[PDB]
Amino acid sequence: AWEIPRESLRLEVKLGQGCFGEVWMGTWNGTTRVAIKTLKPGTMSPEAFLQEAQVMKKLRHEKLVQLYAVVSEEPIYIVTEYMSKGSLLDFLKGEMGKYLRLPQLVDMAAQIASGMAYVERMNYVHRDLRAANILVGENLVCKVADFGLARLIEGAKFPIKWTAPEAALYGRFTIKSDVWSFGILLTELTTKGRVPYPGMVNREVLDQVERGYRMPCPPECPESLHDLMCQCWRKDPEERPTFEYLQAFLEDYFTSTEPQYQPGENL
Ligand SMILES: Nc1ncnc2c1ncn2[C@@H]1O[C@H](COP(=O)(O)[C@H](F)P(=O)(O)OP(=O)(O)O)[C@@H](O)[C@H]1O
Ligand SMILES: [Mg+2]
Repeated sequence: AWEIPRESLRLEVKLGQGCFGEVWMGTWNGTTRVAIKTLKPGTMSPEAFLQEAQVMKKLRHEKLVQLYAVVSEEPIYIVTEYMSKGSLLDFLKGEMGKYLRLPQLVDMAAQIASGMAYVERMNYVHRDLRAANILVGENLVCKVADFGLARLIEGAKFPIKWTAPEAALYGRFTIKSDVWSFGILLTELTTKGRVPYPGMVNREVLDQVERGYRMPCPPECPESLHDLMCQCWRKDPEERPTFEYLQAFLEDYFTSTEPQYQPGENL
């Protein structure tokens, strides 16, 4: 139904590759430039590879990478919208990361919060919210991507440095655990793509997170923004803010929260 013929595609350029299979740029019906999330020959079972595409079928928002089409047999493809600027993580680390200041970074955060607020309304969980799974387009447009672990509320593993403790420990994945991940994402944005918890290996991470350790306010980051991070990192998942709140907060940030912001050397 979302199905198309392999005829219609043509995989041109190989952009990355991620161990569950491959990702190419390409065209579709000749007319349209697309991205094609493929699979090298039988990696992970074809139908658990199917269900990222079904998650993407039910979801549609301007701040989510739009599904275009699917090819449900072999070799499988997942045809999606193409984002010219690649992953947010590489963008922050790369050449353009120098020039990004807090107003640009907060606006990127606002967009991501907007996309997740939609996920919130639709009663889904992403379970893998991080800068590496955000895609940038033209005009600094940011969209949430990679719904391989996304599921309706009622495989592989999970990066502990981005995962809420209750989810990493007891498998309790909610929209509130995604809120935790968003808070971690905010540190990625404000540190130009640096790995969270510097010098801390994976379960030094959780054991400290369980003693109540939280990442400190990044250099040149306003404390009001670090306060927002800390709210996203509250031990009780239910004390955590909504993405609806986060979106409005970030959209209005430089008028309501930091009206006297002045540019620094990095932020
Ligand atoms: N819609 C799009 N427009 C433009 N570029 C896109 C794009 N989608 C992906 N890329 C690009 O494909 C690369 C390799 O896949 P990745 O490193 O992302 C990982 F594998 P991915 O998480 O996709 O694989 P998997 O974990 O198996 O789902 C990434 O660097 C990403 O920028
Ligand atoms: Mg990815």
